[PDB]
Amino acid sequence: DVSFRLSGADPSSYGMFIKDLRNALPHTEKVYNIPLLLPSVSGAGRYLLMHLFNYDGNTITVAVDVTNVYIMGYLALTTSYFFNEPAADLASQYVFRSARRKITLPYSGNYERLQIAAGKPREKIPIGLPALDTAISTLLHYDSTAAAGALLVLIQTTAEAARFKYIEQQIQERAYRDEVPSSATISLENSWSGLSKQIQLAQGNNGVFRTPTVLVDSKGNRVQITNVTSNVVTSNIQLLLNTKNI
Ligand SMILES: *[C@@H]1O[C@H](CO)[C@@H](O)[C@H](O)[C@H]1NC(C)=O
Repeated sequence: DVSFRLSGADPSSYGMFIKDLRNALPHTEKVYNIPLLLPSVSGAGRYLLMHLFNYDGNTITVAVDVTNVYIMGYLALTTSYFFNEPAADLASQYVFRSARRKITLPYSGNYERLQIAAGKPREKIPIGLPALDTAISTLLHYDSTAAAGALLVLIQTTAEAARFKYIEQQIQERAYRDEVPSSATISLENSWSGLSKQIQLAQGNNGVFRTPTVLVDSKGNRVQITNVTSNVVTSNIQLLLNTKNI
């Protein structure tokens, strides 16, 4: 398990949490020196538990699939909550069995569906450590509409920060003031699977991508990533989705 406490949190302690998150995901290979996540994992070892504590010391426990860093569900007090998707129903066979009831949320976990449920795109939702503290608090008491927005915050501040150093830095910039994500942030999120694929295809292609990846950069301009000499590859992405899962 890994843990993060918002009480007394600062950029450093958040850094230590994102480091622990990355370190808790198993891999046997690196590709261009980036951890390659496993194709699969059977049983309860598929899932990592993150204990998150809000400023007042109340906690939720979040279950994460270690093969793709997807949030499956969470436990808050004696109630479990899982996305409405087959992967989360499967996870419910292994985690939080001890819950007194199990609620299935009325959406799946994908960005599109969560934004519909929340009533807004994540271009308009501020993130940062204060937003994370709010999200933990929202998730303590069921309200599905409010939960959608909180899960957009939670996903971005945990999983997406684990995947990209740039996003981790963005959250560290927002330790004491929330701000909506940069377009660069949105772009990376949206490209994780594509990048993960093209970095893997690059291995027998002289480090050259088969298909370019289009990103928005830190200045707002759209750019093409064509090979592993790009900073995105050398100095940003921290985890690769296995092509077996793409
Ligand atoms: C590889 O990527 C860099 C940008 O990081 C670019 O300058 C270079 O032209 C690219 N080369 C090929 C062969 O795709």
